[PDB]
Amino acid sequence: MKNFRDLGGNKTEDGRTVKKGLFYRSAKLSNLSENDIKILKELNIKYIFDYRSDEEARKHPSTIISNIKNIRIPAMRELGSIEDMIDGLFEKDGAFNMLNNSYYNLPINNPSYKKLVELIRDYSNLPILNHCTAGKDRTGVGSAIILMILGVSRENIMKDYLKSNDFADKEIERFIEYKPKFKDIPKENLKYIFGVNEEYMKTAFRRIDEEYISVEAYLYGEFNLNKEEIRKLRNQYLE
Repeated sequence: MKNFRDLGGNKTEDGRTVKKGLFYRSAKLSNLSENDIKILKELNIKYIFDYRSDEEARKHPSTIISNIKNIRIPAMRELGSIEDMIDGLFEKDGAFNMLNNSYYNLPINNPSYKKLVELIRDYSNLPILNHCTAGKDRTGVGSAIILMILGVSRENIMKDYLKSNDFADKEIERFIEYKPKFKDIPKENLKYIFGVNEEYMKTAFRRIDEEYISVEAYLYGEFNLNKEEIRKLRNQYLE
């Protein structure tokens, strides 16, 4: 179980803290050990929410856990090598620009995030775990939206988002073992592929700010979360 964390402990702008044990995020949950399963059961997780595409899920199906229900809704539309991403990385159509463009599309009219928000609107559905492949991009924006609902600042959303780079560092070392010819590529260049960067999340924020005058307007327009409903959720989920 990789890139795994509880969103609890994050501070909100009104001074409270997110309760522990309600909202988790991770990378994919294929080939879980019996002990990984014990962990998730001990956390009393009720739903695992999966952002991956049909083909991603077919190639890496999630391990079955008794008493935990899996919900998968692709957060991106579905119609090369990591090596292909590396050499064109910063070109006009390269991987940095393409990943940036994906973040531009993620926050608006997203059927996956709409279902995620519907789930977390009712305390009886919690705890939940949300994940994608690496737990950094689709999971990054989905977890950011949960934190927006809870009232966490953009600065602290960014801090949680960038925590994915610890896993990225491990994944970079694993990749260089697979392809030693890239052993001298700057590691922070490989981090644009295997990890995350402030510009990606800033692009998601930029899309929100172009469409809506405030985060509150965004949550109301996209998820029908009016102010009193946000107040109620914060009173339930913050301490």
